[PDB]
Amino acid sequence: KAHIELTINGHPVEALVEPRTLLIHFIREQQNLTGAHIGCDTSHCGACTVDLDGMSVKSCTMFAVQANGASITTIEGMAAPDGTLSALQEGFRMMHGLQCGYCTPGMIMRSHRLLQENPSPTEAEIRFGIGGNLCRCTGYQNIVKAIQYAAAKINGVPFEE
Amino acid sequence: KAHIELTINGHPVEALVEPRTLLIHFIREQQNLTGAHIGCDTSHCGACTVDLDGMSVKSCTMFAVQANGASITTIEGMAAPDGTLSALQEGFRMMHGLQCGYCTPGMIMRSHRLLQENPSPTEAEIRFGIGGNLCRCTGYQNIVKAIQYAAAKINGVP
Amino acid sequence: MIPGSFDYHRPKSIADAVALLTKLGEDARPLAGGHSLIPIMKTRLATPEHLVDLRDIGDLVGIREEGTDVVIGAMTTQHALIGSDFLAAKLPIIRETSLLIADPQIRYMGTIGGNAANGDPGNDMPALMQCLGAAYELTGPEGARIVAARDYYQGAYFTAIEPGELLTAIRIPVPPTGHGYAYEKLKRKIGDYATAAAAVVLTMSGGKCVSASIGLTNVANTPLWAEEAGKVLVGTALDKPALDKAVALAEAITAPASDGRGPAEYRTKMAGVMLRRAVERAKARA
Amino acid sequence: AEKLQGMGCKRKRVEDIRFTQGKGNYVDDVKLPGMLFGDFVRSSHAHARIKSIDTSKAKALPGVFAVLTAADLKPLNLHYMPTLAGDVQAVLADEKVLFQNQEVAFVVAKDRYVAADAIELVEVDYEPLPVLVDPFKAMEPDAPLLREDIKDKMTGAHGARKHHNHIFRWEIGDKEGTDATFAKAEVVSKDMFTYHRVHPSPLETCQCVASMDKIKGELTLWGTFQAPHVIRTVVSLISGLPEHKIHVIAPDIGGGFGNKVGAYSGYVCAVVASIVLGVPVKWVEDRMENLSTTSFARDYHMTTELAATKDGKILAMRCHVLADHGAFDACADPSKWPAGFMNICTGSYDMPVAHLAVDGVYTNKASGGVAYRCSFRVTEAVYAIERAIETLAQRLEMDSADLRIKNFIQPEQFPYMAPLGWEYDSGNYPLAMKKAMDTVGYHQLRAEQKAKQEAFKRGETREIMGIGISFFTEIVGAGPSKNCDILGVSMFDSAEIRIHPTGSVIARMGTKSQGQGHETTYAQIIATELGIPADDIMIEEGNTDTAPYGLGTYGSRSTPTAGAATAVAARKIKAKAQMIAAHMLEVHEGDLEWDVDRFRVKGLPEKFKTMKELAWASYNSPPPNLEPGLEAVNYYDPPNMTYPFGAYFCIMDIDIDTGVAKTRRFYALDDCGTRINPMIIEGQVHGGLTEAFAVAMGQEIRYDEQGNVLGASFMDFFLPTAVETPKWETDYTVTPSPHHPIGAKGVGESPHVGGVPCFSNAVNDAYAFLNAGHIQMPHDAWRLWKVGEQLGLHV
Amino acid sequence: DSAEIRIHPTGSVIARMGTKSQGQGHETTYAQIIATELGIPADDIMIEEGNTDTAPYGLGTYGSRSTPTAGAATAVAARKIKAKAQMIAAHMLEVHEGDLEWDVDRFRVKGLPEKFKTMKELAWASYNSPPPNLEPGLEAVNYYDPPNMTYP
Amino acid sequence: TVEPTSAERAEKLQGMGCKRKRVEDIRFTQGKGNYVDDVKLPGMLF
Ligand SMILES: Cc1cc2nc3c(=O)[nH]c(=O)nc-3n(C[C@H](O)[C@H](O)[C@H](O)COP(=O)(O)OP(=O)(O)OC[C@H]3O[C@@H](n4cnc5c(N)ncnc54)[C@H](O)[C@@H]3O)c2cc1C
Ligand SMILES: Nc1ccn([C@@H]2O[C@H](COP(=O)(O)OP(=O)(O)OC[C@H]3Oc4nc5nc(N)nc(O)c5nc4C(S)=C3S)[C@@H](O)[C@H]2O)c(=O)n1
Ligand code: FES
Ligand code: FES
Ligand code: FES
Ligand code: FES
Ligand SMILES: [Cu+2]
Repeated sequence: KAHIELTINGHPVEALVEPRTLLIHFIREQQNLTGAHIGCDTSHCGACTVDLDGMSVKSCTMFAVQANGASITTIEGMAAPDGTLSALQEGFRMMHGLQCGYCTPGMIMRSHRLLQENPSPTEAEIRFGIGGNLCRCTGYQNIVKAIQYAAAKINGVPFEE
Repeated sequence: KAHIELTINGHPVEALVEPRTLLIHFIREQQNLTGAHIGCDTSHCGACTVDLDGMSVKSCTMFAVQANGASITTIEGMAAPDGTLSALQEGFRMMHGLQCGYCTPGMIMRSHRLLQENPSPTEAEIRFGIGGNLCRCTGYQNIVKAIQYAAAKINGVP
Repeated sequence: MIPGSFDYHRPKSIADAVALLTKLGEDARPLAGGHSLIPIMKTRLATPEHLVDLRDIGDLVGIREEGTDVVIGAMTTQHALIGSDFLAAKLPIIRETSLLIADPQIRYMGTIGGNAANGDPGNDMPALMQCLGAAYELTGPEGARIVAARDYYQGAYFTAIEPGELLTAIRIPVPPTGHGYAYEKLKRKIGDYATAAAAVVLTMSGGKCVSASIGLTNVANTPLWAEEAGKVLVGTALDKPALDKAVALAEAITAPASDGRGPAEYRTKMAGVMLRRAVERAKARA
Repeated sequence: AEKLQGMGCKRKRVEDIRFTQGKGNYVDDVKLPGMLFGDFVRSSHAHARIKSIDTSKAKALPGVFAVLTAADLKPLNLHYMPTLAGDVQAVLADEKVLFQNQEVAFVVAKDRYVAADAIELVEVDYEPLPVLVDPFKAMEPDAPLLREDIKDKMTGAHGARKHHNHIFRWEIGDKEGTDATFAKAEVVSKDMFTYHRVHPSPLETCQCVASMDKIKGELTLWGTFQAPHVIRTVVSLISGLPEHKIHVIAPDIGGGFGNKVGAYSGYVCAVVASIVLGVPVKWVEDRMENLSTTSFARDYHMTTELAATKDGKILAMRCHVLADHGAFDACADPSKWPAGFMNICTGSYDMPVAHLAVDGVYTNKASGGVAYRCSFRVTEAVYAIERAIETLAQRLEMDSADLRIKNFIQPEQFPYMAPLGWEYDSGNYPLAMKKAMDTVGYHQLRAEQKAKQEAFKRGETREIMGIGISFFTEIVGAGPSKNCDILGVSMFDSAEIRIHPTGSVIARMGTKSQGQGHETTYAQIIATELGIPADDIMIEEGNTDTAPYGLGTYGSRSTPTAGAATAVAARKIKAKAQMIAAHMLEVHEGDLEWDVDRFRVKGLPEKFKTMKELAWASYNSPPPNLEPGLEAVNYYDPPNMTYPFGAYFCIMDIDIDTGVAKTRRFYALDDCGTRINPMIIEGQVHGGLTEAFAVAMGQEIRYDEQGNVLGASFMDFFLPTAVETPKWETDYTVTPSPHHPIGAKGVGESPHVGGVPCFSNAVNDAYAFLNAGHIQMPHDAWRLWKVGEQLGLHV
Repeated sequence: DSAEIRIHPTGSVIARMGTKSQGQGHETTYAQIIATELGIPADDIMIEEGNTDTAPYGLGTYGSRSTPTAGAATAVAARKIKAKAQMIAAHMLEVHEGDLEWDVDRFRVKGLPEKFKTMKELAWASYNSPPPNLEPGLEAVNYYDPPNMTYP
Repeated sequence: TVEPTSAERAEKLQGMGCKRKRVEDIRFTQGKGNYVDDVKLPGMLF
C-alpha cells in the first residue's frame, strides 16, 4: 500500500491505498463520502465527477495514488458552513433538475467547474459543457434551467430566459 | 500509548491503548464487544465480569495494559462455533434467569468459571459463588435454578 | 469512574521495582491486584503519575514454611490463600478470614500484600496479621528490614513503610497444632468492610487457656491488637467472667467511625460481641 | 397445539436469545459517526449562589468541543425544563444551586475520558446560603428561601400564597364527617409513619445519544425512556422542532423501575449540544450521579389515624402527609394528582368515611418521589394502612389477622366505592386471606411466638420472632381519560396488529418494556385471540416513528391498557376475518362460530376456514365489499383502573444483641385476575419482593445538616446479593377484572407495594411484646440494636 | 395498494404507502394529497415507502400505478381521518355534524363562522379530550382495490 | 396574516395542484441520499 496525503473539501486527509484502488472507491469506501456515484464501467456517465485541482475529473478513471497531493471537492463540500446551499444546489431544487438524484452529485460538481470556466454560458454552451454527464430521469431540460439559475444568482443578473 | 497483544474469544487482538484505559472500555469501545456492561463506579456489581486467564475478573477494575498477553472470554464467546448456546445460556433462558438482561452477560461469565471451580455446587455454594454479581430484576431465585440446570446438562455431556 | 492519566511500568524483579520507585518518587505507586488502588484512582482521590505493576515478579508469589514460620509472598492472591491446603493445615484462620473478604472476582485479583500495605482500616488482613504476630519484610533502596504487623499501622493510609520500599513477604509464626482459631465478621452484606470483626487464636490445656491473641478490625482508624484482652483470658476457663473482662478491655481500646454501618457506640459493642463469638468458636476448636 | 403458546402458557422469552449472547442493544452500545461524549460539572454545594464559572481552561483542553452553562441555554429558554408535576427544574444552574450534585456546566469532548479531564478544569465560585433539609421545618417563618425563581419570601400560611417552600396542599374525603367520627369514637389510634427516601437504582443508569441531522433538519434521540412518545411530544414543544421530524428510540433498557419516566438535564443538554455542533452527542451518567441526582422514591411523613369501636370495627381513617419533594417538583404523576393515588389509603377495609390531606414542600435535595414500583404513591398508601392496622390491633389487644377479617370489603360489595373516591373492580379477600393463613399455619405460628417470648423473658434465648402481615389492594392501569392525563395527554394506550399474506404478524404497542417481557407476552394475547402461533408474531415497542402513540410503561399499566388494546385490536381483526369466512363459505356471518384457529359453519363443522387461509384470502381474493388486507388498530381508554390484591406473610427472627434480622419464611399470594404468563409473573414477584426486602431492611438515601447526600453509591446503598436475598414462596387466586377485555389486572408493582409493609410489620411485630412502639424503617442492624438498647435488653 | 396516515398530538403527520418511488417524487406528492384533504401544510407531513416492517403492504411502483392506486388510498385514508375529525368538532362545538362546513383547514358552524375548530385543534383534542364514544388518537389506513384502470 | 384568508391558508398548504418543490432534493443535492451501495455493515463481504 502507498501512503497518500491530500485535501478533500478543505480538510487534510492522510491514508494508505493500494495503487489499483480507483479514486471513486477511495472516496466512497475509505472516506465514506458516498455522494459520488458509479453509473458505468466505460467512463461515459460522469456520475463519479469530482473537482480536482481545478479540473472536472471522472474519479472512476483515475487511481487514488494519482491524486496524491491534490485538492478535491466532492458534493459534500458544496454547501456553506452556515448550512446555506450553494447556488447550484439551490438551482437544482428550484428548477426541478433532479428526480432519482443519482446523477446529481456529479452533475453539480461538473457544473461548479463549468461556471468557473464560463460564468455566463448560453444554452448551447451549457449542453455541450455537461456533455460528459448522463442523466436518465430529467431529459436535461431542467438541468439546463438549474445551471442558468445558479449562474444568474452568482452573477447578480440574468442572461438567457 | 502502549502496544498490547492478547486473545479475546479465541482471536488474536493487537492494539494501542492509553495506560489509564479501563479494560471494560477497551472491550466495549475499541473492540465493540458490547455484551459486557457497566453498572457501577465502585466495583460492586459485576456486570463487567469477563473470564481472564482462568479467573472471573471485574473488567472495570483493571487497566487494559494489565491484560497484555492475557486470554479473555466475554459473553460473545460463549456460544459454540456452530451457534449452539452454552449450557448456561440455555439454562438462563429455560429457567427465566433474566429480565432486563443487563446483568446477564456478567452473571453468565461468572457462572462459567463457578461451574469449573465446582461442577456440582449446592444452592448455598451457588449463592455465595455469585456474590460479586448484582441483579435488580430477578431476586436471584431463578438464576440459582439456571445454574443448577446448566450443571446438570454439563454433567451429562461426557 | 475515569482516572487521571499516568505512565505504566512492568519491572522484571524486586530490585528493578525498588529502583524505579526510588527514582520516580512519591508520584509513583506500586500496583498489585489493583482492587483498592484503581477504585480510588477512578474517584480521583489518588492521582499518581506512575503505576509500577508487580505482575512479572515471580519472587513475590508463593507460600512456604521456613523454620517456625510460614512465609507468604506479597503478590499471593486471596484466591490462592483459600486454595492452599498446606496453609489450611498450618494456619486455618487465613482461609476463614479470606472467605469473608470481598467477593470471588475481587479475591481472584486482590493480594495479601496489597491488603496489608493499603492502610485502609477496613481491610481484614491487618488485624489478623496482628493477632498472629506476623512480621512484614520490606525491601527498599537502603536494603531489607522487618516491621511487626503490630507496629505497622498509624492511621488511615498511614503506615511504617518508607519511600522506595516494597513489602515483599509476610512471615507468620505457626501456632501450635490443635490450636483454636476464628475470624468473626459483622457486615451489612457480602463485600462490605466490617461493622466490626475479631480475629482470635488461642491454645488450651487441662481446660484452661494457655495462650490467647486478639485482633480487632475496622473499629479504630487502624487495626488493633487487643493485648490486654488476650492477657486476661490466659489462665481462665474461658467462662463468662473471663469473657466479660476480655470484652471490657477490647472495647476500651476501640474508637470507631460513625458511618453507614452505624454509630461508634454500636461498633464498639459489636467488637465485643464478635470477640465473644470468636473466642467461643476458637475454644471449641482448641 | 404445541406451537400456539398463547395465554396462560409459561412461554419462554424471545428476548433471552439476544440478551444471553450480549446482543441486546442498550443506549451505551450505540456508536455513530462523529459521535462525541458529554457530561456535567456538578455542584459541590447543597445551597449557594453561583458567583462565577470559569470554563476557559476546559474549553482550551485538546479534545473539548464545547462547554455549556446556563448562560448558553437562556437564549433558547432552555435553562429550565418543564416537569411532569407542572413545575420546572433547572437544566444548568443559573443564579444558584439547590442540591448537591446539581448540574452546573455540560462539557462535550471527543470521548468520556477527555470529558472527565475537562470537568475537573472548570472552576465554580460559590456563595453559601443556609441549607434546608428537614421538611418539618420547611415552612417556619425563618426557613431559607429556596425557589427564588417562582416564589417570594412567604414565611406564613395565611397570605396570598402558601409559604415560599410550600409546593401544594391537596385534600380529599369527607372532613366534617371524619372529624366527627374521631370526636366520638371509643378508640383513636394515631402514629406518624415515615416512608424513608430510597432510589430505584436500575442496574443501567440514565443516558441517551442525541443526533441532530442539520442537513435534514431532523433529530434522532436514543434514550432510556419508559415513555418515548411523551418524550417526543415534550421535546417538540420545547425545541420548536415538529414531531414528524423528531425520531425518539427507546431500545433495550436495562431496567427502569420508574427511574426512567421523566426527562433529566442530561437529555436536554445532549440534544442542545448536538443541535449546536451538528454531530451526535452521547451522555451516560455514573452510578453516584444516578443515585444522587435522578428520581428518588418515597420520603412521605404520614400522620395516620384510625377510629374504631372497642370490638374492632373501623369507623374512619384520617391521614395527613408531609411530602418532601426536594428542590424542584419533578414528581411523576397524572397531572391532577399531586400526591398520586395516595387516596387509595383506606385499603382493603370497608370504612364509612375518611379524610386525606397532603402538603408538599421544597428542600435542598434531588427531585423525584414517584418511582420504584410505587404505582403513584400506592406504596405509601398501603404502608400507611397496613401499619395502622397493626398499631390499632395492638391498642385493641386484638390479633391483627382477626382485625382485618372483621373489616374486609366483602366479595359481594364489588364494585366497591371506597370513601376516598376509588371504585374497586373485583376482589375476594376473605378467601385469599384464609388460603394464606392456612398455608403458613398462622395460629400455630402465634402459639410458637408466644412460647418463644416467654422463653425470652426467662433468659433462655436472645432471638425474637415476628409475624408480618400485609393484605393489600393495589390500583393500577392509569387511564380513564376523565381524570388521568400526562401533561394534557389522556392516559390511554394502544396496539396496532398487521397480518402478512402468509400468516405471520408484526404488532406494536405504545408501552415500553424495561425487562417485563412484553415482547413475549403481548404475542400470547394475540396468539389466543387469533389462533396464530406466538412465534409467528413479532412484537415491537419504543420507536416513535413506528409504534402507535402510547403513554408508556409505569404504574403497572401495560397489561391494563396496551394489553387490553391488543385484545380489542385482535378482535377487530377477528371480526373482519369472520366476514371474509362468510364470503368464502357463502354463508351468513351469523352461521359461523369461532373454534380456536378457524371459523366453522354451525352444524356443518366440516365446512371451515382457518385464520391462515383467511389471511391469505384477504390479499388474494378480498371480498368485493371489504378492503384488502387484514390489520387493525385500537387506542384503549380504560373505563376504570384494575385493582389487584394480595395477602403476604413474613416470619422474621431477630438477634436482639446485634440487631441482625433473618427472614425465616416469606409467603406471597397475589391475585391479578387472568394470568397471561405464570412464569413471567413469578419473576416479577421475585424481583419486587427483593426490592421490598431491600427498602424495609437497609436501603436509604440521606442528607446531613450541610446538605451532603449520604450513602449514594454501592459502597453503602443496600442492594442485596444472592446471599442476603430470601427464598420466595409464591401463590395466587384468580379474580378477573370484569371490565378488562381478558380479565387481566396489572401486577408488576404489587410485590413491592405489599412487601415493604409485610417486612416492616414483621420487625415491628417481633418487638411488640416489649412495647417498642412504631419502629421507623429501614430495619438494619444498627437501628434494631438501638431499639433493643433503648428497651434495656443489653444490660 | 395502500396508505396509512397518523396525526401526532401537535398536528404533524407520518404517512406511509405500499408503493416505492425511484425518483417520481412520491415523498413530495403524496403529502400534497393529504395536505389538501386535511388542511395540514405539506411540510408538516413526512412520507415514507420501502421498509416492509413499517409501510402498509402494497404491490409496488410500476405501470404508472402509484397515483391510481396508493394515491387513491391516500385520499380515502385522509377522508376517514376527516370524518372522525368532523365528529370531534361536532362534539366540541356542541352541534350536529350536519351543522358543520369545511373551510380549508377547519370546521365552522353553518351561519356562525366564528364558531370553529381547526384540524390542528382537533388533532390535539383527539389525544387530550377524546369524545366519550370515540377512541383516542387520529389516524387511518386504506387498502384500495380499484374499480378500473385509469386511461390518460 | 394572523387570521389568514381562506385563499392564504390554502396557498400555505402547498397541496394539490401546486408546484411544490421536492423534499427529496435536500439530501440528494448534498450527497446524503442513501442508495444500496452506500450501505456499510460490520463484517460485510462482497
Ligand atoms: C467491592 C470491594 C469490596 C471489598 N471488600 C473487602 C473486605 O471485605 N475486606 C478486605 O480486606 N478487603 C476488601 N476489599 C479490598 C481488597 O481486598 C483489595 O484487594 C485490597 O485492599 C488491596 O490489595 P490489592 O492487591 O488489590 O492491592 P492494590 O490496590 O494494588 O494496592 C493497594 C495499595 O497498597 C500499595 N501496595 C500494594 N502492594 C504493595 C506491596 N507489595 N508493597 C507496598 N505497597 C503495596 C499500593 O501502592 C496501594 O497504595 C474490597 C475491594 C472491593 C473492590
Ligand atoms: N395479569 C397479568 C399481569 C401481568 N402479566 C405479565 O407480567 C408483565 C408485567 O405486566 P404489568 O403488571 O402490566 O406491568 P408493566 O409491564 O406495566 O411493568 C411496569 C412495572 O414493572 C415492574 N417490574 C420491572 N421488571 C423489570 N425487569 N424491569 C423494570 O424496569 C420493572 N419496573 C417495575 C415497575 S416500576 C413497573 S411500574 C407483563 O409481561 C405481563 O404480560 C401476566 O402475565 N398477567
Ligand atoms: S462511473 Fe461512469 S464515468 Fe465514472
Ligand atoms: S436525476 Fe436520475 S439519473 Fe439524473
Ligand atoms: S461495572 Fe460494576 S463491578 Fe464493574
Ligand atoms: S436481569 Fe435485569 S439486572 Fe439482572
Ligand atoms: Cu409506580
